[PDB]
Amino acid sequence: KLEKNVGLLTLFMILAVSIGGLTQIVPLFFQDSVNEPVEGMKPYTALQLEGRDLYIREGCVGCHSQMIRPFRAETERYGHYSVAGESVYDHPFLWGSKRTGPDLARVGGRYSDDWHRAHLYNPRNVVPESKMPSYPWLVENTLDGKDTAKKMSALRMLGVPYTEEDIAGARDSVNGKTEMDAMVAYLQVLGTALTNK
Amino acid sequence: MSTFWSGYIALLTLGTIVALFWLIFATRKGESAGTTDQTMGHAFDGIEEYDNPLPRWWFLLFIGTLVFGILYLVLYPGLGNWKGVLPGYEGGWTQEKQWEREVAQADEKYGPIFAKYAAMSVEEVAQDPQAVKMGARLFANYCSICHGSDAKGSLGFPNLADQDWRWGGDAASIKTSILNGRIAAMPAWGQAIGEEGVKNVAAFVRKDLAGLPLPEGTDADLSAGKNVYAQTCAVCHGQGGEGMAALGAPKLNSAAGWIYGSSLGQLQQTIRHGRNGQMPAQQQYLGDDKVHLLAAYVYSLSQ
Amino acid sequence: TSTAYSYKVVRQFAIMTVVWGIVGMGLGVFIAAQLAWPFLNFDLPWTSFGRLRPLHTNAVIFAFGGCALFATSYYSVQRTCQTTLFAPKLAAFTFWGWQLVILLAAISLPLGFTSSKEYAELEWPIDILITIVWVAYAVVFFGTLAKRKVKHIYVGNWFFGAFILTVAILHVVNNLEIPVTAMKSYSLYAGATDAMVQWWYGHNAVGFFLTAGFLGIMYYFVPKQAERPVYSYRLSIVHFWALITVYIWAGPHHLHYTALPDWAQSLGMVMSLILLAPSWGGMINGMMTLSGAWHKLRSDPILRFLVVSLAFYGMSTFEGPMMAIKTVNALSHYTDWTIGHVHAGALGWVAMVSIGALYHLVPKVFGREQMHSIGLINTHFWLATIGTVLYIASMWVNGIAQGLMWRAINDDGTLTYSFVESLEASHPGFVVRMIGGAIFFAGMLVMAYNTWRTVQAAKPAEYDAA
Ligand code: HEC
Ligand code: HEC
Ligand code: HEC
Ligand code: HEM
Ligand code: HEM
Ligand SMILES: [Ca+2]
Ligand SMILES: [Ca+2]
Ligand SMILES: [Cu+2]
Repeated sequence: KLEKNVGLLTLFMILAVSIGGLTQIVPLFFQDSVNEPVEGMKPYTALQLEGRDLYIREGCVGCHSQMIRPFRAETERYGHYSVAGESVYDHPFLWGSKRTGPDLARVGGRYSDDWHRAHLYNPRNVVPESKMPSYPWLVENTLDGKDTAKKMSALRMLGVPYTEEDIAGARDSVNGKTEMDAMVAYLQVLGTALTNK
Repeated sequence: MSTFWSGYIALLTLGTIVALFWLIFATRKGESAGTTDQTMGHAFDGIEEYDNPLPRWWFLLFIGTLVFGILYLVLYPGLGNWKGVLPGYEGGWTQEKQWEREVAQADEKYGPIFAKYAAMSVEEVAQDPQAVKMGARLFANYCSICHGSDAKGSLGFPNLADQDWRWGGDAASIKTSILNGRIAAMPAWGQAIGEEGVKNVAAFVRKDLAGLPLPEGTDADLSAGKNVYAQTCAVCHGQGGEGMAALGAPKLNSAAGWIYGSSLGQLQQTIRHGRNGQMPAQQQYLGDDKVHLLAAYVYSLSQ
Repeated sequence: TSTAYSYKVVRQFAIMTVVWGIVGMGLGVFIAAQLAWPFLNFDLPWTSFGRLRPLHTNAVIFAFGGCALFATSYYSVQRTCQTTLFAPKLAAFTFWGWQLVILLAAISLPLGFTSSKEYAELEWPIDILITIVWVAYAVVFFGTLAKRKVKHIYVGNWFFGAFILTVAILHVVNNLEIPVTAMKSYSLYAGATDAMVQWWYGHNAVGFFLTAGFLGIMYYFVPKQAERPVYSYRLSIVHFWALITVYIWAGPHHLHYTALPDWAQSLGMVMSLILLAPSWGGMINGMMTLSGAWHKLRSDPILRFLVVSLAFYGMSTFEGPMMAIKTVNALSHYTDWTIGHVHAGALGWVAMVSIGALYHLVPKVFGREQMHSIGLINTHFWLATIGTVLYIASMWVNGIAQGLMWRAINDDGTLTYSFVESLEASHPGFVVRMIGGAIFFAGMLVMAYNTWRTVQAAKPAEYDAA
């Protein structure tokens, strides 16, 4: 009856509840298609990586997906449907769950740096009916590159093939650059890996 | 997927399904036909509970979902490496294969249309109302965010609706702009020309070339401006300010087509620090077909 | 001696449930307004939408929902098995422990320290703290069970029990991360694998924290308020085990038509659909319990909450399975529809059930025979319902509009609408939702006022022994 048995209930619960986790997550660790990077794809550069972490801190994900679904209309609107290999070095993944603003999986080189700067500084200013927050502080802030070294080391440890060359002087790739510089660098790499392999 | 993980999944999946069927039938044992009543032994605070049966419909709904689960897992990928048995899809269904088909079918439908316009010259497409409607629709999707939804631009971004073209406004020029992109390079004259130098050409360009009036008491040396302009500016912008479409040097004898403002101060900034307009190339994002239509659309705008 | 229930902790968590409810839902209203009128972002990093959002999220789930669960389980478990909470001090820790967690969330998230992982956004030092508080809570709860009086353990505690263990596993697994600095870590996983770990966690967060945990609430409060027996014991068994096992599999319904492999996606849909059954076994058991006593609904607004609570629960555990069908998700995903589903479940089920539960327990725990004003429980009820319905309605309109507009192709194959056109279409919806939430929020203020008025009542509270 297991309802007078406190540990027996506990055990069968921890058992019952585990099956789906073991059957869905575990085999993906070992699946090739979701761990292979796309053809020529490199890890994010010091600056890109620093900007990706800026994208993360600002909550951009909360309005922007990075995951193009394999429908014709999504394809037409954004480009090639996203591929498992593209996000293989994304700790943590930034596929969306909402599109308050458009998908950014392939903002690629679709817009100029200059546009990106204007638009982040005040989206309403270039896209009058935008609901995006203004991000002017990105311009007033300067990366010092203190932690870039650590971040790459951490990520290499997690599988991302950063070179010793990469870690050495990841600091001076970044030092003095503005947060906005980094955000733009990041945005300009999104989805480029697939379309130039 | 290796064949181990393939089975690993199928077994645990079907094992859970078998488990659930067992659960559902096991507890449905000495079932009391209908709503019955009576209680059971032992209470909790006050809460007690009826030994009532599982509702007939709810039972069936449970079996419905489980049966369908099998039906679907047979038809579709899910049970490990088990490519689907779904008819119509060769080698089994994947989200990729479904997309391949979807686009492929679109090409059989919308192909002839694109083909039809691709055979015509840009200007021929432009006088075809249908094509322009399509150009307009393409434009709204891929261009409106920079060049405005009205195509009339904003600061930094050319108005494509007017009669002023920086890179030329013949079809071929317009197509090239869109197809290959365009980067302009107005170099910076600040250091080269001096701050007073900047102030003077700016005033010269504003008053004498563009025919705009100068703000009150701004003592600029227009003669200097004139000379500075002839010495340096004229090479790209033509002396007289007729512009040079080869370089994307815009005409300066009219503020009409200027994308960086026309105030003395703004001119000063353009002149002092340069400009580098970029029109991103669409050859890669949109392909020759879409681009052709877009060129026709933009061409149409000005007539 | 000590044979008098430990009501101290329950009292704290109850009050704090109402407080976080207000703070959380306020934030909700606020960011809702930002989506309508972006000037409310205020060009400040700490008050912009991207950073505030996960604050609403964490405030509302872990702070509001969290405290509700603590207040509810600590009250429910003690009585449902008739002994004082095991280690009353360790339970006190789990109060301040939890409060410290929420306070850290409040400071850390607008400051920009987020893992980005949905519903797991807090950085590693806080995840350590959470685990510690949770382990402590697990010991307090399971300990109270382990020293009960009755041979049988009430089915309400099966749900609580499950929720506790499974949230613990979930939390630890999905927050494995290399720390880089004090407040920055990288996820152990990446890409598709990270996505799966995330939504295994993500769904089972609401699966167990917001469903299982709250069904525990439902199982105590519906019968206790209604004063009827629980229609079908057997249903409790099936509905419990089936739910507890099938729900874990529902991860992939988040990642439909994404880079997650096809097989996983399907496994998610198939089990999401199976899940409809066990889910409804919840609402069947809750509602059929009220059969005969339906006349109490015009009489007792506390019961109204609980019942209407199940109505929305039922609806959203139907809507969910539907949206977990690939073809449906094909429209639903990324749109405001998801947000609607969320708030139907969130306002309609989680909020309503816990409201009701608090309204029941708050007087009891404050040595008081009932709430200050029953009329204000009713007026709360209407605000809360009108509010929920508006929100749902506006999100369906918006979500269909978006889904439709995004994929709308013309007769010549070109895309019919710009993304900005879809954005614009959504503005009316954004405003109705803001009002819908506002109205809901107003009801929470009515609750606060009510609760406070009843808390003045007596001061040597503590009326509950055998
Ligand atoms: C923002 C990244 C833009 C995108 C998106 C589009 N255009 Fe553009 N375009 C942009 C700029 C800043 C400029 C000026 C560049 C310069 O010389 O400084 C342009 C220019 C054009 C032109 C040339 C106009 C002329 O005067 O000759 C054309 C014909 C043009 N752009 C067309 C066009 C189309 C069809 C687009 C959508 C596919 C499009 N542009 C997008 C900026 C941006
Ligand atoms: C919620 C409101 C947000 C926040 C949190 C972010 N963005 Fe966006 N964004 C939003 C909307 C409604 C739009 C469409 C209108 C417009 O273009 O301004 C956008 C747009 C973008 C774009 C352009 C995408 C495109 O047209 O291809 C980019 C590149 C973009 N946003 C970036 C971005 C960044 C880096 C953010 C964090 C600072 C960010 N957004 C947040 C709505 C919202
Ligand atoms: C060679 C290349 C030159 C030189 C020697 C000058 N100009 Fe400039 N200019 C050039 C280009 C290709 C452009 C377009 C820039 C862009 O679209 O990004 C410009 C632009 C200007 C403008 C702005 C027109 C507008 O507002 O849209 C002005 C005011 C201008 N140029 C003036 C100017 C002056 C005063 C010069 C001599 C000091 C001068 N240019 C030289 C290309 C070139
Ligand atoms: C009471 C008034 C509320 C309002 C006005 C409100 C508003 C919002 C808004 C505006 C968003 C962001 C929507 C978007 O990006 O489109 C959101 C997200 C969310 N809210 Fe609320 N909320 C309220 C209450 C609640 C409550 C009580 C809960 C309890 C669980 C809750 C749970 C959530 C969740 C889980 C999300 C994230 C949705 C997602 O990631 O898809 N909300 N809310
Ligand atoms: C039968 C049980 C349920 C199923 C199968 C289900 C299914 C789903 C589906 C298909 C989505 C959309 C995923 C996407 O398109 O991004 C979703 C989103 C969501 N649902 Fe449920 N739902 C169920 C019950 C509930 C309930 C009762 C709640 C209330 C707490 C809830 C809370 C949420 C939240 C918070 C999200 C959004 C997470 C995100 O940000 O992506 N779900 N659900
Ligand atoms: Ca979401
Ligand atoms: Ca976390
Ligand atoms: Cu889910």
